[PDB]
Amino acid sequence: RSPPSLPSLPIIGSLMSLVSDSPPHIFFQDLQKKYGDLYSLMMGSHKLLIVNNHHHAKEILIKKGKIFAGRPRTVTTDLLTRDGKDIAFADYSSTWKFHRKMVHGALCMFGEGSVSIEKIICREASSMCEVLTESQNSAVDLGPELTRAVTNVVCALCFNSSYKRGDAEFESMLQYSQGIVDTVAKDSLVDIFPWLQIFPNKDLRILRQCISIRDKLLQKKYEEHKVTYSDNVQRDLLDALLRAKRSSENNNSSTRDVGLTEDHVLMTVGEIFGAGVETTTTTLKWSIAYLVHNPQVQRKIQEELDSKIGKERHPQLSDRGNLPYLEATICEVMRIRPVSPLLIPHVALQDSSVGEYTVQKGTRVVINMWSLHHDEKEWKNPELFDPGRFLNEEGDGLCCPSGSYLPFGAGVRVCLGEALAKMELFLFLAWILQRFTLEMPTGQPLPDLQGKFGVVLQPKKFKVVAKVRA
Amino acid sequence: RSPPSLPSLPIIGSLMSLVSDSPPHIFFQDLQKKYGDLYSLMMGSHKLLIVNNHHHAKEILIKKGKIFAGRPRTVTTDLLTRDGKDIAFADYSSTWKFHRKMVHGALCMFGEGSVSIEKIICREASSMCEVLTESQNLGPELTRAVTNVVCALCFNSSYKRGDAEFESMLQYSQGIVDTVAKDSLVDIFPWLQIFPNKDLRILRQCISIRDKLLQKKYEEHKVTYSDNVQRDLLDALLRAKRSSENNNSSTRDVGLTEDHVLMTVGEIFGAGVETTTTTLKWSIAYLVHNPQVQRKIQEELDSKIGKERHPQLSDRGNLPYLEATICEVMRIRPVSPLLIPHVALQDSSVGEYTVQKGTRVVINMWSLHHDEKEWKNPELFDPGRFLNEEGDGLCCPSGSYLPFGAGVRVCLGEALAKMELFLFLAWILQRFTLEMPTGQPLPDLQGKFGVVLQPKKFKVVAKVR
Ligand code: HEM
Ligand code: HEM
Ligand SMILES: C[C@]12CC[C@H](O)CC1=CC[C@@H]1[C@@H]2CC[C@]2(C)C(c3cccnc3)=CC[C@@H]12
Ligand SMILES: C[C@]12CC[C@H](O)CC1=CC[C@@H]1[C@@H]2CC[C@]2(C)C(c3cccnc3)=CC[C@@H]12
Ligand SMILES: [Cl-]
Repeated sequence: RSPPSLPSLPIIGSLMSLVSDSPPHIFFQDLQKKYGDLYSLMMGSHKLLIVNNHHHAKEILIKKGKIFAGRPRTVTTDLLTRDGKDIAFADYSSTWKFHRKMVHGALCMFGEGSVSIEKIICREASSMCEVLTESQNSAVDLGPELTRAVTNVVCALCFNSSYKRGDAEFESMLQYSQGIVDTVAKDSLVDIFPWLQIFPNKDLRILRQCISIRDKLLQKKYEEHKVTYSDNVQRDLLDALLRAKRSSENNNSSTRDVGLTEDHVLMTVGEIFGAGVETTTTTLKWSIAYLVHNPQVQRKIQEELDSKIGKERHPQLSDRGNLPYLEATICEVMRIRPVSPLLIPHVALQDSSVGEYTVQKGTRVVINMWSLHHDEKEWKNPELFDPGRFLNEEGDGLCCPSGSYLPFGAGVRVCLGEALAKMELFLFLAWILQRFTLEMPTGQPLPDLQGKFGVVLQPKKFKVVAKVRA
Repeated sequence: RSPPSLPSLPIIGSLMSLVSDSPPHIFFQDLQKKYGDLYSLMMGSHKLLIVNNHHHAKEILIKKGKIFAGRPRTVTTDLLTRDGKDIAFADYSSTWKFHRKMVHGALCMFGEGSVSIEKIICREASSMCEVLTESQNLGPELTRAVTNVVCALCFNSSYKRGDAEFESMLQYSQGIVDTVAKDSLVDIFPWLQIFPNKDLRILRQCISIRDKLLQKKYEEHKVTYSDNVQRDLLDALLRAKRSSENNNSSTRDVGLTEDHVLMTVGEIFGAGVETTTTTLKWSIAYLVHNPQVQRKIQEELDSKIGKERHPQLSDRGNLPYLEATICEVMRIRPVSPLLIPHVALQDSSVGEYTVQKGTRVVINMWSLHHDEKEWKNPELFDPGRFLNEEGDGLCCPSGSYLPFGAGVRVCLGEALAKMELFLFLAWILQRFTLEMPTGQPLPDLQGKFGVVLQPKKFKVVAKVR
């Protein structure tokens, strides 16, 4: 009782069956017309299970979470993460669980005396909004001005620093990062046939180059932090990891079987950094896009902000319960352009089963989040940006419209930075829309909504201007 | 400009206008009939503003949260909290912000390496379900299960079944709950603490028991402390206290006195016991009154967890019916029907009416959660209020729903309460059905008003399934 499979050849597998012009997620969606909502294929030696139904997905992620909690190893992700010593791409282990806890706790604990990431997010939203007022005349494209704000929130979190406006070594970070996003967990020949390392591989060479840069900047932050370290303060996530590593070397019963080598410390912090930039910036950019496209959504948000916050005061995180239309718009942005249309593979750790079907140990289960959030059977008009999907009868609050909505995934490997991302999206969006309304420059056209595919689904460059008032 | 007001005399105020056999929350809800959804009174010298409308409540707690973030000083709470060095009754200050964050962090970080508050909740759930598999022959068993969660979180210990220290703490706690933040007369008129007042004698006594037990735990922790471990919330506060003494320049405004550390840990302990136990006891009551709800939870458990493994926290999104049931329990019997006063730190306004600096704004959580304008058949227990159309997931039925409060003074242990309620109810109902001894009637739902509306004891006996 195995699920339908694509045709397989012996070494190759099903690769001859999966050449298309569509991006991998819509391709795997359209394949449901032939193979149903749940089906397998073979990428070289490795068996893939593609999951398009949310009942199956919640069975993978929740019911049988630890079971499908394995991560696959891959040459690109092995390099990115020093052979899986991060959190995503790290195999289900007490090491993975511990590092998740440390990131969680460092976020709860950031800012020593009353100060928190709320302060940092508000500082950076403020600094940005004051550059947008000061350049309403001279257009100035937000996006990079927004990317710096987001990067600074997570930069504060991880290394207790920030990038100056117009900083040289920031744009170098953006550049190497985009290089990594280009070349990592896109299924390429070396990721399918690892022995192709014996030949020259172009994208492996540029990936390795971007990693070298990152590794330089990480080691620089690492050794600085070590010299200036004190037990009286936990400045940032890196201090909390250094404290933990110290305890590991003092032999406490706690952290004895938990990986806290130098590698682990660096990859964890590096990971949170890269995540915090590429995920939140991407999501905000989609927000910006769908707001330019749907100015009646801009206005209804602004009218809400006028009612519950506006004038005399800027939006605070205590306002979180009280701005349901803004909340719903963010839900809808996450739903319509999922940040990862194909989730990282959930590898089967033992033999198990998914809804009537058998699932062989070691199989790579790929949840098709696109198909979950765009299924016409659970979402009406799936290409329509309607924040009302997530509102209650009156607009007093939110309703889950569908069981299929898994914006931060679920279960055991649920997004580590969910709470953070919610703070950033809420605060940045509310701060901007409080004072500004977003428009397209002169009589230019509305942005293209088809996404540059990868590990993250990112939009094509907008160039969008902010004109007061709101 | 000023809101309606009950008649007040000098000195006593509106007392004696407000004599009643009604519980205070209900009494104030019915006064709406004459004064409307928002009205003031005078309790002795101090001005109360009763808020019954969710729009007004949200303006108090959210839109103007920092303005109305003051707490009143009261001779009972003062004794309970060493003159406001805890969190709940601490005045709005950087100290308050800092102790909240500390508690959040210690909760996030609990018990490094192979230990999480999930595993502790699950452990105590297992202990309780082993004892309930002495089937056909509860209450105090669930109380101790709950106590062990917050006991590990705060002190890294536990009460075994039978400990004298455990019953010892339950009785001093009850004495404290029967006396604090009730309008004693000595609270209304603080000067008559120069007389024999027997409610202060019950307090002080219950408090010296408590402080003996805190200082033992504190001195034991001090003598076993290490900088490499962090065992619990108390270690966290000791670490902060040390760094503060070493002139960490950020934790300077904040107070990390011996008193601050003791009042914070003691509060989290008290809170974790009384609030979670009360809410779980109400759950049990309503489940006994509604066994078809029990059955619908049980069939959800079977078809989304199964029978070979026990409930895990990772099932958070996957049991809508049970979570909607918990919402309705929190709705129909608020843990604090009347809430601690939100004192105005400066002159302000609440929906057109003016509000005087110093006035003590009391949110009537009962009237928010039983307003016929916003809830249909408010005394009807129905978890389907919180379900969506297809029952696939949750859905907000009213903006009047504020079970953990909102804004700046929002509940500190909300995350902890949700873990506790979710796991214990799931663990229990996966293996049992709650019936009563067949020669009994369905339990009293009226309950005892104090700082935490607690139901009256009822001797339940859960059958296996
Ligand atoms: C802004 C919107 C975001 C969305 C919609 C989102 C969504 C998700 C999703 C769907 C997953 C996959 C879970 C799985 O494979 O089962 C995930 C994983 C992850 N997210 Fe996010 N995320 C976001 C932001 C962030 C941020 C800001 C961080 C910052 C650190 C972060 C850290 C992670 C990590 C570490 C994982 C891997 C967890 C693990 O393997 O245990 N995410 N996220
Ligand atoms: C089980 C159900 C619980 C409910 C329904 C509940 C509800 C509430 C409410 C309504 C408030 C007042 C919020 C406000 O004034 O805006 C509050 C405050 C508080 N709760 Fe809870 N609570 C629960 C459990 C807990 C637990 C387990 C703790 C454990 C530490 C806790 C600790 C607190 C504290 C410290 C405050 C005071 C916050 C402050 O003054 O800043 N609660 N809770
Ligand atoms: C490659 C990149 C982004 C480019 C950075 O230079 C390196 C990096 C580190 C961790 C990656 C991240 C992209 C998003 C990833 C893949 C992911 C993620 C994806 C979606 C939501 N939340 C988290 C967790 C790890 C994250
Ligand atoms: C008096 C008592 C309960 C009796 C204990 O012996 C001492 C104690 C400590 C703090 C109090 C708590 C009852 C509930 C209180 C009043 C409160 C609370 C109330 C409702 C929801 N969440 C928290 C936080 C402080 C809590
Ligand atoms: Cl949200």
